[PDB]
Amino acid sequence: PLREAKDLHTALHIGPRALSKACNISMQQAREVVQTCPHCNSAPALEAGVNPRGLGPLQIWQTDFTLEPRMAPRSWLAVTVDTASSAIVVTQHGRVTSVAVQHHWATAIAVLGRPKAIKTDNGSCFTSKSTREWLARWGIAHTTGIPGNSQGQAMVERANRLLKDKIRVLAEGDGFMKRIPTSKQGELLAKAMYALNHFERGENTKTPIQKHWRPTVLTEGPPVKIRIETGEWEKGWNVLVWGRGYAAVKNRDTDKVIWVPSRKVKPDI
Amino acid sequence: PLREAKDLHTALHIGPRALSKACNISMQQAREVVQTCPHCNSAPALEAGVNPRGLGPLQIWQTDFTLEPRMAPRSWLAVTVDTASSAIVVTQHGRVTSVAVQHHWATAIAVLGRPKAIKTDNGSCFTSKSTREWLARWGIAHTTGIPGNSQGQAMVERANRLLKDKIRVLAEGDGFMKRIPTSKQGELLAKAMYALNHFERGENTKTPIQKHWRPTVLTEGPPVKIRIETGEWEKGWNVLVWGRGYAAVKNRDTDKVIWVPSRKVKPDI
Amino acid sequence: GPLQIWQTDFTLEPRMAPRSWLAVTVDTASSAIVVTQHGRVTSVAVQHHWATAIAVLGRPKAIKTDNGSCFTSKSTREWLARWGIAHTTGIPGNSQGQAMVERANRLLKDKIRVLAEGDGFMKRIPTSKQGELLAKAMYALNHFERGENTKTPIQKHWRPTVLTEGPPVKIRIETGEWEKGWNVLVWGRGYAAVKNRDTDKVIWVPSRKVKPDI
Amino acid sequence: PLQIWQTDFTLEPRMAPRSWLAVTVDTASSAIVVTQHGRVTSVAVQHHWATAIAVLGRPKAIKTDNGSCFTSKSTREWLARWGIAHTTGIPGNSQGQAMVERANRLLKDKIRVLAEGDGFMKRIPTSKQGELLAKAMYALNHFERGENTKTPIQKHWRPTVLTEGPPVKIRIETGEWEKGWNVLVWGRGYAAVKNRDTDKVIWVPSRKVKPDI
Amino acid sequence: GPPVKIRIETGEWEKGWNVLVWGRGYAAVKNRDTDKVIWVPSRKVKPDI
Amino acid sequence: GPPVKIRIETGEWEKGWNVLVWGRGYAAVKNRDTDKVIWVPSRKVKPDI
Amino acid sequence: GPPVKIRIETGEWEKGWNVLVWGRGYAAVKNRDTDKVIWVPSRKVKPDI
Amino acid sequence: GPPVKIRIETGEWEKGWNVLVWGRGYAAVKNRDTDKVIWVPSRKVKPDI
DNA sequence: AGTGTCTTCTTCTTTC
DNA sequence: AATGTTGTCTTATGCAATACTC
DNA sequence: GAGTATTGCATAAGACAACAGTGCACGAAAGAAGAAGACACT
DNA sequence: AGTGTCTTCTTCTTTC
DNA sequence: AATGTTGTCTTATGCAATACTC
DNA sequence: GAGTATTGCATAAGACAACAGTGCACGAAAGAAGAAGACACT
Ligand SMILES: [Zn+2]
Ligand SMILES: [Zn+2]
Repeated sequence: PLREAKDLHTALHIGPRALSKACNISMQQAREVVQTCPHCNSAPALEAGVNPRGLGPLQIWQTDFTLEPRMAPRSWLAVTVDTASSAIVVTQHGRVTSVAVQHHWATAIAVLGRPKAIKTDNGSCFTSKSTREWLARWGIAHTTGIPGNSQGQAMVERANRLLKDKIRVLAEGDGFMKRIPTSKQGELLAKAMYALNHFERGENTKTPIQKHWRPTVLTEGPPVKIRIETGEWEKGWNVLVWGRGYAAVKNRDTDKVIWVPSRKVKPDI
Repeated sequence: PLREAKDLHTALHIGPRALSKACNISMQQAREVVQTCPHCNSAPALEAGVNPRGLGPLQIWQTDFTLEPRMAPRSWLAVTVDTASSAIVVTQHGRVTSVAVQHHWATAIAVLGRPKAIKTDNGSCFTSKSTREWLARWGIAHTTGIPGNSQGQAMVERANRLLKDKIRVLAEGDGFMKRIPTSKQGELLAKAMYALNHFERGENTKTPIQKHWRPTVLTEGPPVKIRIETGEWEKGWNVLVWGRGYAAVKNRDTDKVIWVPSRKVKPDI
Repeated sequence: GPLQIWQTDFTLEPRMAPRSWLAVTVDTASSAIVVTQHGRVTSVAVQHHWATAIAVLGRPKAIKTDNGSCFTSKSTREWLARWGIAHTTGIPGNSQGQAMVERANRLLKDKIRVLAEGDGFMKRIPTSKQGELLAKAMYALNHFERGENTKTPIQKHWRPTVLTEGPPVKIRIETGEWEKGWNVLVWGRGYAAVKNRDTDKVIWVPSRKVKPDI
Repeated sequence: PLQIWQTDFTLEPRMAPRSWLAVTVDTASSAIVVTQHGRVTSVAVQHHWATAIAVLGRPKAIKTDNGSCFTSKSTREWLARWGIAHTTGIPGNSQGQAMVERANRLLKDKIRVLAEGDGFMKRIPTSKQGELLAKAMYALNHFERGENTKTPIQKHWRPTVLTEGPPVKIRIETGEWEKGWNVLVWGRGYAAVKNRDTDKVIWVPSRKVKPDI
Repeated sequence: GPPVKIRIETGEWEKGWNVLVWGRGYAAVKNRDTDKVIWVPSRKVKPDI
Repeated sequence: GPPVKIRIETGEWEKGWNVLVWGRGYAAVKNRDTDKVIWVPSRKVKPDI
Repeated sequence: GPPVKIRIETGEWEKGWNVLVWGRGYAAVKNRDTDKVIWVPSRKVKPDI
Repeated sequence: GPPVKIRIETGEWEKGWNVLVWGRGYAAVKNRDTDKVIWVPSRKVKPDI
């Protein structure tokens, strides 16, 4: 019966099927009666998101710093990535100060073209005064991420692991278990850069040295259904790119291209 | 073009697809040829180990200690389980010492009968000769787990979490979000005791107390094949208990009983 | 079932160390006993003993209430009403109260004095072996026979048995019809071993292809 | 491209102690790369060559000079390890090698002008030289030299923009494979394709479509 | 607005405050008393009750 | 903004609700006249009208 | 004995060990030339070469 | 244990190899006269008898 | 009465 | 003011290549 | 003479793991090692 | 005599 | 000597049972 | 009247965290606020 169950729960909170048992109560009634004690239940939460990217190259550069223990005299490595055609460039330094960053942003521009956004974290070196005037002199935009958050710069964070693994396996090739001699601490990063740039990565089709010079840009996409807040999938959108876990959909009549998770997309017809 | 590829990997350690595309060699040949540097040859096996357990209702016990901050100054809790029909017994002392677990087990025995074997941690209070002679005089076999692994006692390291959650709910379901007054814990622990094992826990269709008192044991089982380390599934075995994993297999030729993961089991015929 | 009526009692002899003024409770149907220490005769230190007894035995229905000391407070009355158990509150001694607990009290006194004498300490026992001594008496009196019967209280209250055959099962899958009913066995993944009720033959019917009859 | 790479050493005092500089230029869509090394050493030569390779590509038939620290058997072995044709041509030698000296004066005037622009008449401080040298790279390699309409980087890399995928073989409901279709966005399961001439769009299961020749 | 159980740096969930403005995978949360707006990734909030 | 269509005991299809804060497991009930703090499961509910 | 590599609590893979006898989830491990024969859980051994 | 055959660099099936307790993925095998133990991947080895 | 073991009183070790 | 990610391994499945067979 | 009949391939899913300025610290119970002082045989 | 900004120093704070 | 686990959630199907549709 | 849409419930079939004695500590670069010796006024 629908009696004594309320006080049984509010005194000895237990499972729904157990409460239904010994009281001949249906599963639905048990559920609706247990979903009243705010101390119990109310589990689900949390959502997700993606990092905006750039369709064309030279738009969304990212940069960061690291520390290599076996780089004895000056570890303090700096790395930059393109986030459109995945190419990387590294630089060596001995002390993290806001002259090293300015020096580092002088070989990257020489090697690649000229970017338009250098979004990074909010470390003390970047958010200085001498750096803002230097940046404004060239004329590049600048933005930062949420303080404390680490997943914003996911691309460079992931590339760091690959860089470290490659450098380690190359170091222990001729035999060097400790800090590399300073004489040979030179023409060793060049080999790593060459290997990581002018060759295929994983199982992809083209090197990110031609994927940068001659990229591919589409002009229209097949009809596609996209999930909305409600269960309904809206149609009338056009996809632009579709990777492992992201999509770059665009409206048919307003041109408001936005990036969404790759789960909320299905083909049409 | 193979001769070049022999030295290309030694020089660079690029990858099989890249080698195939840059030397016009088949993928099978490239994969075969790239095995010379263990640095690039991770070869992970990592083995697998799982599920030690007993069968008889009153033959294996486990016990351990926990610290509860919300609890009164006597903030040390001893908890024990019987890993045939899961039943929980808990007491509160407040000072981890040798004389603590010689009254703890004395209280525990008086509601469950005399067990036949105990396997616990290799800590301090379980190693004194004062406790060793007490165990010998009472007449119970004793053993210990490996020095350092916390997974050897999973059957209680999982139960204590549920106990803590239940006690926290019962505590802050009545306007007590802090140290409980010293005039309520004795009455509250009894209600926790009653609520833990007198009704179905989860989805199994049997109360733990009745499972302990009137268990079920069968003789002989259906045919079944087990994939022993010799690649393929042998014969001459019968399954006599099988739950959410941790299958147990009895010999069919002469005699033996073993515990194996539930992966090496197929219901023959 | 052997759960019809319980009895409670408050006992002197503070020869047993401080935390004296013991509290005892015995069932009539199966003759099982539980005793606990106390600090003083207080209403609040009654529910503690009652909850301990409930957690160790079960939920009673009728309890022979001792009359006079503290079992009249509104707090205790509402506490009892919360769980909904029937208290008697009759005339103690003659037919209620001290109607069955005499032998239990005598036996527990004999046991405690014998265990005390067996290990020394002629005088008041040191206040460090209280529970470890009480548990031995508990275990002896509730597991090692009371009189001259083969009806020890644990066995006569829980009725221990051993089972070999599981619940019945129906195989209404062939063309919408089932047999008289067979026996389920080990419920491994994918299938469900089933044995015949009479011919006793094992079949690995699919798990989707069996139902719980009646 | 990457045929007749030319590299050479030149002294310069208006700098760090650093009494030497190594320059390298390709004799096709001339691009300039210069290091900032000190005293002349074969190890430094190897370092310069490695940096040039990493920044441009893998060349062949490289000629620099004869004599000096270039006949080292260690350097010979290092070169042969990668495997590159080497030429012992005379440094300068007029002929079709003189663009090194042609660009040396351009680099010198550019660097002196840009140095004197921001003060420092006599000598630049030590912690001001990396970016100063880096800016010259960009200023010389991202703009027309003095008469062309195409930058050296353009003439070297042939930039372009694409909008269509490769030809892809399509299976139709006869067992055989149809010809003359292009792939598009590789969706989940489906492999949407477009016609070459009739401009259709159609989603097709992956197993019903294969790469073309 | 509807409050959350916003997570803290070490780890916990407490009835902190509610949310003022939303958008993509980031949100602005208020404070009950001191009233300081804080940006926070969406994967850290949790609805109440 | 757009209201919802929900069950409690018999049917309360009426307006006065929102989808401005939408979740997969809940919907953050909030009335345009008095607001709410309870939230509702999203599976058992549907769009209004 | 086949050379295997082990896993100490500071996430670092040590070499120079050989196995002596295995069981059903535990193994006996001995050092190369500094024998301190001990037991080890199964999920801490990686084959080498 | 029983004789086994493995694939050496000049691929063929040959004898003189005993397999101990096996292991998924990589295995170990011993000699008869030299008593020399090696690790070999799974698909490269086949039971002799 | 040197020492010599018994008594006692320190100073390290392991495991959680 | 401002959002995870890819290189390596693993296992699942349809079609040719030598019996096959009645 | 067509089923069939397995087996060796050529490939699609499908997880897995680490990347983040750097690592240690203390408290407590029981036991063991060793060493200094003290009363008896020497 | 009282002040009192200028300059220099002396702390404290915030991110990684 | 001496070996992971289980109460909570969601998402993935079938078929009886209404609701219809020319 | 047979082929069809909708539901609803009923499974069932996977995934999913958290448990371990207690938690912090330190270095470095850049900026910011406040305060003291000091030569105006005074
Ligand atoms: Zn509740
Ligand atoms: Zn390699």
